[PDB]
Amino acid sequence: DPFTKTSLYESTLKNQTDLLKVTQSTVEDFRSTNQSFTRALEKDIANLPYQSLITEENIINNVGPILKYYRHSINALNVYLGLNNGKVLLSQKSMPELRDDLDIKTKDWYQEALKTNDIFVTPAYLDTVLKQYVITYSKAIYKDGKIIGVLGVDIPSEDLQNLVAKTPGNTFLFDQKNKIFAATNKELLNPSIDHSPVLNAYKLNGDNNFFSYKLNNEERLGACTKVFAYTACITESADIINK
Ligand SMILES: N[C@@H](Cc1ccccc1)C(=O)O
Ligand SMILES: [Cl-]
Repeated sequence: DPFTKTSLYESTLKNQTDLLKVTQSTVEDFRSTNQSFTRALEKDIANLPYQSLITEENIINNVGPILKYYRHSINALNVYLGLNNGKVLLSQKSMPELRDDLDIKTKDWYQEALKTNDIFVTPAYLDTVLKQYVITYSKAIYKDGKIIGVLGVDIPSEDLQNLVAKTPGNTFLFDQKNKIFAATNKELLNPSIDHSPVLNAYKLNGDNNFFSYKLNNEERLGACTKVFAYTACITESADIINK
């Protein structure tokens, strides 16, 4: 009876929407926690006297311990401060050293931090120091309007993947390039899987709008929404309304 089918559709739409939102919140909370951490670190560095900032040896001895404590506190992969002379004070998982051989001005995390007064968040990429995929939070640190350097904080992208995977629902994230990034169902990360139907249904319907689509001649229901540069989606079988 159409009344009963409508009731099932509305119920499942509510559940799946709710679960999509949980995945959205997971991504949001991950980012905001790492931004707050980065901002705190910025503040602690900039609150040092200038004397503690204006020689490289003072950077090593005064900023180094701060990088290291902060790194430990959140279990970050790397925490670093890059200077306009090309040197970088690097605290890496494994005494922070001032490294001259790391080409920092070619890095997006460095370049882009100088172009905004906000924290800059990179897409995930392979860290060259420890060769893990990371999300980098970078921030140009200023004291009295004077640049000190660019702070960077590397968090393993696996951390976010793991958080998403734990969420209820058949939820998943695409990155910026509409490549699959995270999923509750590990099998969805099989890289040969096409996601055109979901993506095309999302493009036709827009954020948070529940849609029907087909997989192997069978009906499925889903919704997607933008979360930062990611696309979060949920999908389920349509059996709940049909059977
Ligand atoms: N994850 C950073 C690590 C790094 C810091 C400082 C200099 C060089 C590299 C990167 O790969 O760019
Ligand atoms: Cl993030």
